[PDB]
Amino acid sequence: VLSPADKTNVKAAWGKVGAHAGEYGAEALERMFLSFPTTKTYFPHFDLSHGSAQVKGHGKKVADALTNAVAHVDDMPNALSALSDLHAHKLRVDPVNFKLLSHCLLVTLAAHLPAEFTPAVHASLDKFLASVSTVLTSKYR
Amino acid sequence: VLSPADKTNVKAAWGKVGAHAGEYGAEALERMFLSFPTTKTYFPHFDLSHGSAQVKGHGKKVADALTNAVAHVDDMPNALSALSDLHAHKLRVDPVNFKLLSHCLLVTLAAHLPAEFTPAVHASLDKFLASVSTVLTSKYR
Amino acid sequence: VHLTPEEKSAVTALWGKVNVDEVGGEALGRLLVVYPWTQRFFESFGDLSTPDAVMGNPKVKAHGKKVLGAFSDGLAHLDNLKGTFATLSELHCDKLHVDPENFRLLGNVLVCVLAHHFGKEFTPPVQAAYQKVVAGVANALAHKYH
Amino acid sequence: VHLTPEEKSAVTALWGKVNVDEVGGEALGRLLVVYPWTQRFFESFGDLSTPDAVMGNPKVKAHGKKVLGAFSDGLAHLDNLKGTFATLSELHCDKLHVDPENFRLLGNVLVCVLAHHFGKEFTPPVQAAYQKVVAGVANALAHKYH
Ligand code: HEM
Ligand code: HEM
Ligand code: HEM
Ligand code: HEM
Ligand SMILES: CC(C)(Oc1ccc(CC(=O)Nc2cccc(NC(=O)Cc3ccc(OC(C)(C)C(=O)O)cc3)c2)cc1)C(=O)O
Ligand SMILES: CC(C)(Oc1ccc(CC(=O)Nc2cccc(NC(=O)Cc3ccc(OC(C)(C)C(=O)O)cc3)c2)cc1)C(=O)O
Repeated sequence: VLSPADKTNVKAAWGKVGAHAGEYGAEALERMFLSFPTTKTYFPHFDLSHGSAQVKGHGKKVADALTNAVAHVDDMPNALSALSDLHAHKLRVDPVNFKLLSHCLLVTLAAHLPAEFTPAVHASLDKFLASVSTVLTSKYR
Repeated sequence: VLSPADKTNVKAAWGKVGAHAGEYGAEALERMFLSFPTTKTYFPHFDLSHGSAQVKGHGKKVADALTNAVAHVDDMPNALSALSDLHAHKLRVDPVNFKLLSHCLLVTLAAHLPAEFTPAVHASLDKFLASVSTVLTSKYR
Repeated sequence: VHLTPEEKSAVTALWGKVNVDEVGGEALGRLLVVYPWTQRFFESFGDLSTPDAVMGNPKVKAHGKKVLGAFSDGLAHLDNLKGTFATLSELHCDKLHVDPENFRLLGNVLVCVLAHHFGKEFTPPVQAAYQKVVAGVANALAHKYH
Repeated sequence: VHLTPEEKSAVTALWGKVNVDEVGGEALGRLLVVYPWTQRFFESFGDLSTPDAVMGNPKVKAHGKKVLGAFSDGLAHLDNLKGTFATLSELHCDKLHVDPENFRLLGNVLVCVLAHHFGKEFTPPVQAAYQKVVAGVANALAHKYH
């Protein structure tokens, strides 16, 4: 569970991301595709080249869903309900891949927020990404 | 999320385990130590030889906790709170190991329940074990 | 993979009692029932709505025997799994887009099927030997992914 | 492990700018803060209750320096990580009883620290090369487990 301290850390870090959220979402996807090549099997229909507008467009959707989740930290299951159905019944992404994207999102935040990414904020962000991942896979079976 | 059909399947399969819960618990541990040797790192203070009193005794404690979880399947977080605190604050077993013990428990039940281990019951027991593992690691951080 | 001569005989001995077509259909059907997201590659197989629909589906059965037949032939090359599955690895990555995590899930479902099928003959040491094999085959199939 | 010329150049060039003493303390401290259960191997280190206590702990800093120091030696032997870490692998298994999964966690925390420290210089291609290296070191260290 996210403590009051965790929620404050997450809203503070994401607040600093601000309008750069979409750019960071695309960077996190590029990091994941390069570091963990197996994740590319879910995007055979995408041009995965660096600078690809399809990855930049998808990065923005992922980042917007995260912004929505931060705004509804106390009510994530309902805020992310359509996304849980989508991943559980259509996309069917194996659960292990959520840990790979979460790691790459963390690396992207570390690379962009040097002053904000303290050890305490790092721990809170990691807990937040595991909760989002838990919600998105709650309807798998 | 365990559905009503899952709870019905788990109760039926476990009822059949019955008085063998302790010996099936001991067998699942032995299968884990042999198949996944890294799990032995958490038991350096145990005589892990086949049939040892410590493994049979520990196997019995694991099975009782599992029978308790089956008896209170609608309220697992509360039923297993003491065990949840024990694993998060004292034992500190990495979460990956719960998947390994769950697989070995599933193999033990398959080898002992020829009539009951249908595909639907197999899915229900796997979900049940994943739920128990989730409750036991819910207080890790 | 490194198997002691005793682990190899344990694997081979039990395998000679396996009805490959039967166990293949059983393993793939259970994979699709227990881990439903694996159904993503099989939309053309038709009705996969319930556990009974999956187990009785003739296309699931036919694919199960194809998958287990290649696994069976691989048992004769336990000392060279990577070279034996190189082409199948490339096919699964480049054309089929199968996340290698699926191979690990199938391997664990196969171990449960063997335990259900053999009961007490599927001893803890025999399971340990089969665990190394399914991990070895999963790694061999994932080696050409890029 | 097998790295392409550019990946080996990326790993080596970045490492020449790493102050092992400071980076090691950061990586170990963050491991203990972000994944608290890893504190089970360090009961004799003192105060580890708060993030500030862990990060300022002199014993956490001294140990981090030892760990990354051994890690450094491995970068000089990327072609033979298993031979390089065989003795340390046995030590961690037989005397320390450290679950190898901890090596994976430390490797990922190290990648986060490098990104935090280097910013835009830790590009996606550089991270990919480091992920291969940390997975290789983790595997080399788990190799002698039995
Ligand atoms: C932080 C976790 C994640 C979030 C918030 C997220 C969110 C989303 C969103 C917002 C969409 C777009 C739905 C729409 O069009 O309305 C989507 C699509 C998709 N996601 Fe996820 N996702 C996550 C993790 C994953 C992972 C781990 C993978 C696989 C490696 C993945 C693969 C996909 C695929 C293939 C699509 C379809 C893209 C397309 O065809 O346009 N997702 N996701
Ligand atoms: C189905 C999941 C599990 C259940 C139900 C469970 C249950 C228990 C119970 C009931 C105890 C006894 C506590 C007492 O004596 O008061 C215990 C102890 C312990 N468990 Fe867990 N456990 C599970 C998974 C794990 C895993 C995966 C490992 C590690 C591979 C593990 C390692 C330990 C250790 C080392 C102890 C202490 C044993 C001793 O020194 O006596 N547990 N567990
Ligand atoms: C021990 C594991 C596996 C082995 C040895 C194996 C083997 C094979 C073989 C021999 C083929 C035929 C290739 C050809 O037509 O040239 C095939 C096809 C295929 N496999 Fe795998 N496979 C395995 C696991 C999996 C898993 C777990 C999935 C996904 C859940 C999967 C999905 C597919 C698909 C979709 C095809 C194409 C079927 C068709 O076109 O009719 N495989 N596999
Ligand atoms: C990057 C991987 C790692 C390397 C290269 C490494 C290296 C070392 C070395 C060189 C020693 C010093 C032994 C001596 O002074 O004789 C050692 C000790 C130790 N390591 Fe590891 N290690 C690694 C990861 C880990 C992890 C992740 C844990 C647990 C979270 C761990 C726990 C320990 C402990 C408990 C000691 C003993 C400390 C003491 O003297 O009390 N190590 N390690
Ligand atoms: C297909 C693919 C990619 O399959 C994989 C991939 C990765 C792995 C292992 C992996 O790399 N793990 C990983 C990678 C990157 C980051 C992390 N981080 C963590 O998982 C952090 C963590 C750990 C335990 C946690 O447990 C608690 C109880 C605290 C929780 O979940 O909240 C939470 C978070 C883990 C295994 C198979 C493969 O074959 O290569
Ligand atoms: C220390 C150790 C053991 O480290 C690792 C690293 C990665 C792994 C990966 C692993 O082997 N996974 C594994 C092994 C055996 C059985 C299983 N089974 C499952 O995970 C079943 C499963 C899968 C997805 C699930 O997801 C949903 C969303 C359904 C859920 O959580 O409920 C739930 C259950 C998984 C294991 C050990 C090592 O180095 O050997």
